[PDB]
Amino acid sequence: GQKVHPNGIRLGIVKPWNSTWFANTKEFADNLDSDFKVRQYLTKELAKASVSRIVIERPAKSIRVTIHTARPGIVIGKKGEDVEKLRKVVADIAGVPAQINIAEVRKPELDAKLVADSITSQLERRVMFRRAMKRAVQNAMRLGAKGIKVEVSGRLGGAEIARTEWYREGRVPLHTLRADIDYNTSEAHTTYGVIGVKVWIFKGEI
RNA sequence: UGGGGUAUCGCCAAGCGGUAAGGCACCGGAUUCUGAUUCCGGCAUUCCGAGGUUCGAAUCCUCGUACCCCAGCCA
RNA sequence: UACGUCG
RNA sequence: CCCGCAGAAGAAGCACCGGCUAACUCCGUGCCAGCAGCCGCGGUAAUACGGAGGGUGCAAGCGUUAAUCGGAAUUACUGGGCGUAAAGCGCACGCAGGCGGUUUGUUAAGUCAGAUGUGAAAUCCCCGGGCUCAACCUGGGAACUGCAUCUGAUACUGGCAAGCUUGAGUCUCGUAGAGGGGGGUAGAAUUCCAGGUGUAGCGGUGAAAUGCGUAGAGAUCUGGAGGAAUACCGGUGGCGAAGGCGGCCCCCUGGACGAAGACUGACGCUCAGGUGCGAAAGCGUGGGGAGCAAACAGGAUUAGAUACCCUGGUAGUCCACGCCGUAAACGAUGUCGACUUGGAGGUUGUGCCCUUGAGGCGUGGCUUCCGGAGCUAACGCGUUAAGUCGACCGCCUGGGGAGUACGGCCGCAAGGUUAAAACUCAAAUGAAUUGACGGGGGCCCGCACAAGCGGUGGAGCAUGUGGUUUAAUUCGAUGCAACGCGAAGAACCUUACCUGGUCUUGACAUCCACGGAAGUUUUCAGAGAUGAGAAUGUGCCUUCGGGAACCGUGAGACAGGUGCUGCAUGGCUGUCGUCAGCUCGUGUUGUGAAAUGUUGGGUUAAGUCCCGCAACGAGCGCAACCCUUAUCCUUUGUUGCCAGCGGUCCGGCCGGGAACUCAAAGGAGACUGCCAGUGAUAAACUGGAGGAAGGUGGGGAUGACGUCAAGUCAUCAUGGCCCUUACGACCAGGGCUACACACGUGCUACAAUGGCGCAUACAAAGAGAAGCGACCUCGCGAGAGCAAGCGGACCUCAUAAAGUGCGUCGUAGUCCGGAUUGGAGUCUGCAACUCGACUCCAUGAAGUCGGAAUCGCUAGUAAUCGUGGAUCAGAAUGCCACGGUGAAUAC
Repeated sequence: GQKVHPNGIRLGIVKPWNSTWFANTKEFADNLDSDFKVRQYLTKELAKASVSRIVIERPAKSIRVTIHTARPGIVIGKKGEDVEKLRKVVADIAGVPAQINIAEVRKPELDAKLVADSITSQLERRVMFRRAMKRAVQNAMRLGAKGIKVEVSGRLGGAEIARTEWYREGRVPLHTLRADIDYNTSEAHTTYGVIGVKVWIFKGEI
């Protein structure tokens, strides 16, 4: 087990943080756990909506949750009853007056959360993994994407030993720190157990 | 049955009446991935059992035990 | 295990 | 056989389903039961076992077994092989056998053509015919591949007769040669013997010892004897059928090759049995015996050493005659002949040309190296074939058993030769590829070794582990990469363990139905929760049947599990290793596994970079981008700073100043950029200047493809299995702290480079509200009381300590060392007995520099000195950080 998380080593360099509140030591743990609850809830209740990121920020006793998603229409719905329902329950969880926004992730096959969730969904619909991976690399390289690597792992095809079998195309410069590597990871709970899907997407060199 | 010999650390084997020496083993450490080899340290038998002489017995004397050797013949 | 492919 | 009757009515199994081989899942079993033709399945999710569902193949059959042929070109006549897979006799001579150049004539035996007789019938085959069809029966033909006789043909083969020269042989003349046998001789050297000189070692080895030596060795000189071998020439040189043959000379003798010419005229090639020759060792008889040397003996080495090494040493090696009859007797390649591109040599002839020299042009014989086509599994062979053919011989038929046993023949014997079987395995083998490995080779690196400094192993204690104990001593981690590791902190809690007491839809969920707002202070029993009471209950809506929140009660569906499996998993981690590597696309090469690229010449920290190159490019990695540190500039200047000012309670203390330290943001800076030299004028290297810094400046982060079925199911998630009045839950007490022992990692020591007392100087980095907690008072002290200030460059923790200056101690188990133990306390916490931390008084072990062994470090490093933080109510000698002083050494 030996590679650094390629989001974490780029946190001040190119990648931003998904939480951008300041807090002293008295409420740092409380704000942090409140963020675990709103991302847990808001991740479970938008499983069909293809959600990429949820960014929390707290401007002066009020949360401001931004849902980067690929299907904004299914998040908002017929006149946005679903949004006001979500800020009602996020205001229930965080205990502050909640705002909520939706940012449309166009080009959803270049986002690693959406790619890993895609391949994970296909693996738990019992399709063969080489199609899922290989299709994901092809259609991601089709639109921009100066590199992509996907990597499934663990008891693939229902075996009794676990393999990995990664694929990559293009250039994925993972030790370069100015590389805009969009990396994310999902787990596929199949009837044989968990299958881990990692995906790195190299977008640009700065 | 008689004569001679032996009995001393777990094993083989030195001990001169005032102290128990050697090797193998065993115990601890080290070398080594681990074991053997190796290296460094240790321990250890109040001496077959009983009685006696002596200031003092593994040592000397007597008896018993256990095991060896030699003889047990001429008719 | 284990390699059998589409609008 | 035909017609009528009644009604789908009387009528489907067997094998197989992992691959071969058509046809798949579930359940049971868990290296068992069992299956199987071969490969092989079965040790918990088995398409292979047993059952079921489903399917597949055949069908009044279907499977198994036995037997034959096929596949099997694995006995090869069609139709195989033999350098290395099994297989070329050790080499020749040669009989019987097989084969035989060229021309003409005759024959016509083989060969061919036709005819005749026969080749029984049935059967097979073809065209028809009859049973409703088919099987079956049957008509006619074809066929029976043969044999015999007669008639012809005469190209090939054979017979016969005659020839001919291109095959084979004879003669003439020379050439080279370690060809053979017999005889003689010569020179160096070794050993021995006799003698001279001379004196303390010689010999031997990795080191030694045995051995020889003051009875005079070894060294050295002279004389002698004897035996064997023949330096230099000496050469992938020569000769020989092969084995083999090495001074020089003589005698007897075999073959080869060349030049011109003559002669014979197919006299040739191969060869089973047969015969001969046949290294070395060995055997017999008789000699010889210097060296060397099986056996043997001694010395060593070693765990042992019947060995390698040393010192001796007999058979043997040498000669004569006889035997044996074999070798990796090997070009692992039978003999003879023919044809098929080349190059460089060697050796031995011969012809021609100015031989104008150690030349030029040819033509033979033998031989070496490399290569073309071709062949070959590949490796390689390649006009001396393993190419393209012909003749004859020998041999092979999976590995082992076994070239063995029995029998025969041979042999003095040792043994040789010929040559099986039972049984057993599903491989054995060849060549080549990728890797790994090597006590193989070349180049290169790292505190790897070396050069040093300080440790560990010895002592006491701390902490972890193994073991032992226990009611339990919870579980996990175990070479490196487990062992102050998970645990950044076990009194209760944590806690998972043990002993008891208890609960069962539950401590934690969601959904019901009923009742009641919840909540708040009380008392009794017991270890807590269960029970008994008093107030408060309406927090807002409901054609009232209820809903918001919370608590009891009842059934459940469930909840719960730190239970098992890290060898079913994810995620996260260690490690080789921050080692420089790991690959891919397209192209090409190879039958192919694969190769190339990626290797080679340099260079680099680096598959770094240049150059070359059947490669051209690309990716992950290296480098850079990131953080920090080292210098300067700009901005802002509080709480931070004080150079110049003013006075000053002399303290940045105040007014004030924004220069400086500093703070933090933004820039500059270092890139082999410049110079000289060396280098493929290339990469680069070495040196120099400037500069705070010089060549990835220092440090960190960053850890490629993969390896260890490495670690974790106990952080979490998770497949399957398992418990679900219990393996779940609550509680109190205990344990995780036990202690004959052993190991790991640390701390403190053994002191004078120090101990103690007094004074005194210089830090950095941090933390802080249920917190850090000044000042002041009390206490010897740990601390206590009152209590400012500070959520913080402002206040507090908080005095840095080693250092320095004085005094003392004086080499003592001591004024070292502090363990251990008694007493007295402080704090935290419901609670310090098991089982805290600290203080005071007293006690004052072991220990005087640590055996074998072992570890860390290359410069602000090691060493040494303190300070802070996380976890935490309290508990660090650990961990993570911070600064002070500050080395040695690298050939």
